[PDB]
Amino acid sequence: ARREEETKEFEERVVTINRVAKVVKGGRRFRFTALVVVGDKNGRVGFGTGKAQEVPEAIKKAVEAAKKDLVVVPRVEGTTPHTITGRYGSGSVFMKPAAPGTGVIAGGPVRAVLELAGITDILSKSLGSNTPINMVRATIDGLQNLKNAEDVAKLRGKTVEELYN
Amino acid sequence: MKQLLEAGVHFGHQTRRWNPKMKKYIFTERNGIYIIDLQKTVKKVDEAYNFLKQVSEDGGQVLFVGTKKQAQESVKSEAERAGQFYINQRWLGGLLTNYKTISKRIKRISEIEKMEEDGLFEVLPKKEVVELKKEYDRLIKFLGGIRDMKSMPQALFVVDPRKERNAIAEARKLNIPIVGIVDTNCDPDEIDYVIPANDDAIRAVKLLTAKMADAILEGQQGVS
Amino acid sequence: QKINPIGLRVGIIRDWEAKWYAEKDFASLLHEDLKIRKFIDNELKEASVSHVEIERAANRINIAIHTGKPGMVIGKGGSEIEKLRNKLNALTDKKVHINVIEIKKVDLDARLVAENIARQLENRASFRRVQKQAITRAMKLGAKGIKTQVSGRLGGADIARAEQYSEGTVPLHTLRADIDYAHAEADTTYGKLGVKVWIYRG
Amino acid sequence: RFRGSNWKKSRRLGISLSGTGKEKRPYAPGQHGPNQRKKLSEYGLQLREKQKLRYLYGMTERQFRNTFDIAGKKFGVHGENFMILLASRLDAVVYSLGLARTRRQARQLVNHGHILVDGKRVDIPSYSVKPGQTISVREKSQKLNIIVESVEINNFVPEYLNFDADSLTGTFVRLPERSELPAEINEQLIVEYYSR
RNA sequence: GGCGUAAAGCGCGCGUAGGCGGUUUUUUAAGUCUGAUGUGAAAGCCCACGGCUCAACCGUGGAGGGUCAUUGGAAACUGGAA
RNA sequence: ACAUACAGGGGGUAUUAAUUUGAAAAAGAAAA
Repeated sequence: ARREEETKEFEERVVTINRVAKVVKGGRRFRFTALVVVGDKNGRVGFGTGKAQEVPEAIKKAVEAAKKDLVVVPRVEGTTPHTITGRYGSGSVFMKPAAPGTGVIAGGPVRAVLELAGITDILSKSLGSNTPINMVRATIDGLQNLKNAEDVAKLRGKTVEELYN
Repeated sequence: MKQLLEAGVHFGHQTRRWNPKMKKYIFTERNGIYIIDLQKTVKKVDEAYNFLKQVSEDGGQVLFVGTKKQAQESVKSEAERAGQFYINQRWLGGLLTNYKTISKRIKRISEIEKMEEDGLFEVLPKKEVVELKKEYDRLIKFLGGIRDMKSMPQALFVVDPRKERNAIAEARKLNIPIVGIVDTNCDPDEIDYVIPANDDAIRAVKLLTAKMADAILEGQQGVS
Repeated sequence: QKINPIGLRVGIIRDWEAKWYAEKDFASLLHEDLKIRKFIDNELKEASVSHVEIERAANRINIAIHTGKPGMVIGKGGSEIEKLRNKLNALTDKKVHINVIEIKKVDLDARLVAENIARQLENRASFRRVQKQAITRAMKLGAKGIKTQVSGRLGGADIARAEQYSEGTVPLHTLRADIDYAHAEADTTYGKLGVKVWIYRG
Repeated sequence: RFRGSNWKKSRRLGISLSGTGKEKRPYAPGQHGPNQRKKLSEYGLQLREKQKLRYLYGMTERQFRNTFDIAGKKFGVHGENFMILLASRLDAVVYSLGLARTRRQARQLVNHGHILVDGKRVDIPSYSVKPGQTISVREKSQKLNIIVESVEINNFVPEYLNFDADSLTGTFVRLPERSELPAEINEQLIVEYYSR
């Protein structure tokens, strides 16, 4: 939502490429939309969707329009701090934390977000609907709405050694 | 700072459809309108007098965005009093986020003047020259008054922000702070960098935009 | 239909490709110009000549050859032009003289890149890659606009399409715009792919 | 038993599977070998890491799945523990002591009978040695030119294996921690493969 | 998981059974929590160890398994009484 | 009080008709 952001060498990843039509008098003008996430594997994933007349200009436009949408993703040793259910567009994603050494058990779009978010150790399940822009928006609506330990224990006044980790 | 007794006709509203996030800033209700509380007006003015000063010492500009009638001449006369840039007439849809294609039209006010010394007067035919004069008059009209906008401005100043919805929409989506004279139906309550005052006269715009014109002046002189 | 710009701009701003006079006989000059252009069409397979221009003054022809690769019409130091000129003296039974000039900015004229794109599409490359790299290597020299339409069985396709990657000004109706045009055929295994390069350079 | 090429099933997966000379032709086997072969999917990446771990040690995939199910019983991280269970096999240790030149010679070496653990004759390549066992070399058949050829080359015996070369009798000392197993296989796409 | 338009709100009352029920105080102990004892056979799942040259298999030991019963406590909530 | 648009039902406007069975404009990139 904010400014262009080029901190680390990011890693692109194509979630989908769809060929979308527009009916005119004559044939039809069809374009390539290309939902592409980026993310630099220490936190900071972020998606983006761009469309163009041809395919590598569409994924290049989606990379250059994806870097303004970078969420923070607070995490603990390659794992999410708690279980969530991220909701957008009836496309929700269950994200349960995990031990080390279990893989990104996630589906198609949510694995492509999560495995280059830095998170290597998670248990997902894609509830709801299997549309890729809704599942990608629901797993980043999951990951941005996520509580760290020090951020909650500086939000309320009970800091370290007050609650239980 | 400022003063409550300096505010002659510098308080009031255009009450008919006020926003109730501006329930904390009213004084009372006098003569139809909601008049606005001036203990907290002068306090947010001196908080903005700190804020426009302290952030602008490393290449720091303000953008004076006042597009409203009886609010455009205040910015038009007071921006180059301050030495900064402004937009008095027709804020563009897309001037902050859309800088990669209005860099072509921040340069083409200078391009025309790179043709006046080395051949413009009727070396072309007659249907190019007066059209390029109309392009110069429109690009000094609809652009604003900016010329030396090298980067995105790190501060911004909107004057009548209930009408300038896309002026706040590009400053919110570039995380640069706003200063707005919040009238009635301004949705900022979440940001504490607004001015709770009145924009209904020339003087009521003028005396609270002149202090933020001279506010940055005191940011140049002493630490650069 | 879209007319070609070299039809529209001979005798407006760009000169003809033959400068002589003939009134009485008139078929013994143009057809010998056609066979000498067909004989320079044999060395177009290596030499990459854009166009030759016939200057028949009174008896001998100062034919002006314009190749983008100028060092392979002449050979090592001038042998290949002389054995070529003796072959033209055999094949038109008249006198000729080869006038060569060395034309650089090779990606700004239409016939050199039209034979180059038809050469790349003979060698089963994908058409979008050579089309985008031809128009971006013609813009990184500096051009004012390049239309490049390849057409036909596109990359070994079953149905013919018309892949045009226009970029910038190709203003065919402003008549003081010297627009180079060439259509070059590409004999691929899946048929005949016509390129069409339309470069406006001011 | 694989019994096939082990060169042609090592240009497909990409890693060497013998140790160096895989080299002059690194692309792909088959008629569509050098023809600029395309991207791999998520299942293609997970299956290429699974056959990079299967065809190295040489097993069939029922033994690979039943080595994966008894690697999930143990207390650690799972893809690492699977590789400390796979290279604790008697094939990979009798290769990894340098008793054979390659792993298929170590499977022919252990299966025909020519090693012993602890003085007992084990003729299987799916024994998993516990840490602390000694591996003998069957005294009748320790004057074979296979074994005294490949012990004479020093083959970088690792830090979890002590080899006593003049007696030809090595011990399997440690469980190997995850640096000194084969380093050309991501273990994370094995455990991601067997949740698919 | 839903019920405006996708399948889905009885056409709408009066009401019996049933389900749920505002605040405080005292008390009980059926729900509830916590503990002991009996019991939930052996084989099986799981964990660990040993025997088959490893494994399958086999054996040993522990864990787990009930809306179980008897019985000792606690009283915040639901239930009973005032 | 003054302007130009959109909201819904009060009650408006029926010129005077008939349509044709079956396949071929499919559709795609990761890099140089």
